Amino acid sequence: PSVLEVREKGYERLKEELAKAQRELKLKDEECERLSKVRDQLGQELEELTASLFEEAHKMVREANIKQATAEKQLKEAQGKIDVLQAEVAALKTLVLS
Amino acid sequence: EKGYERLKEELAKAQRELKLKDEECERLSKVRDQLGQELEELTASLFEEAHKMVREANIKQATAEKQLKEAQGKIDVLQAEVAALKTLV
Amino acid sequence: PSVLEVREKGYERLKEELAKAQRELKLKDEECERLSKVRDQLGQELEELTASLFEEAHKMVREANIKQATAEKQLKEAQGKIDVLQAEVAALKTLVLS
Amino acid sequence: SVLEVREKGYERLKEELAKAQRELKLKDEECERLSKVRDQLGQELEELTASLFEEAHKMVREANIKQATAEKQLKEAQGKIDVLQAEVAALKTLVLS
Repeated sequence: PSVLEVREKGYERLKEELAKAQRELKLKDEECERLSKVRDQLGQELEELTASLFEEAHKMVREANIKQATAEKQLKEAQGKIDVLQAEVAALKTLVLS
Repeated sequence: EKGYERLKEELAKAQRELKLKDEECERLSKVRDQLGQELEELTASLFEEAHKMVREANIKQATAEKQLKEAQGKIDVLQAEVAALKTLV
Repeated sequence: PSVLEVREKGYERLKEELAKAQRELKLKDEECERLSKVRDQLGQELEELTASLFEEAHKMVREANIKQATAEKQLKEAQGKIDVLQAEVAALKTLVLS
Repeated sequence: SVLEVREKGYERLKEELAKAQRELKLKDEECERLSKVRDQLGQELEELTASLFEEAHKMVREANIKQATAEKQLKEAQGKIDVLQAEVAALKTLVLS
């Protein structure tokens, strides 16, 4: 009797709730897709920035090595000049002290 | 250097948000599945009820038709007796 | 080569493995979407078939009720005719008795 | 045989739907597995990246230190050259006096 009417009402009601859940799930899925694409773009940008930072570090190391090598070569020349000047200094001091 | 840490934190935040909404989507999917199963069981019950209604309606129809046939046979007998009695008169 | 060209090899190796996992995951996701659409189409078709079966059931019930009602009305007519014929049988029996 | 016909078609389509459901569930589990693998690889790449940054900073600092040392020793050598040249000028001024 009335239980059958509650059964048909429950059938159409449950069908409508199922459709509503489908709509909500589809909408939130699309939102998840948007956020996933945003996440991928941010990841790629961070990837490029990371590579750029690594290259920049290597470049700075190379430049420091170049300046170091220049300073060391100029140091060798300066040491030879120091040896010459010290020999001439010893000669002059020995000449004065007589 | 500032851009690296900022962008990194933004990426981590986007990861957290995406994970949250994904888990919510999974919850809604499970709810949807439960509703579908409930509709399946209710549908089966409704089919059993429908078969019951068809069988009962067919039974009642057969009963009414049978009683009509019996009444028609009785009419035939009574008409034969009426014809015989009128032939007697 | 140094740290740059060694950690570049390892870094790019792990990076490529991650890219491979991402591509495979995307492919399987797309297949899940296709199969999900197939499932939805089959479900909707099952809904239509179910509705058709219910409508057919109600139609058969209605037709059976119609035939039953016709048989009952004709039964009432038959009962009245039986009453008339029985009255005529008793009356003619009384006439022949006299 | 009405019920057998409608039951046959209904159960046929229902069984096809069940098959689609099983396939979808299997592929979903596969997607979850692949997602976990992807996450593990991503975390490993994060840790490796941090290590690479620490090592890179180490290399930059050490290279700058070595450059500063060589330049400082060069400055000391230049100062010593200036001192020795002043001593040569003074001594030659004494000899020429």
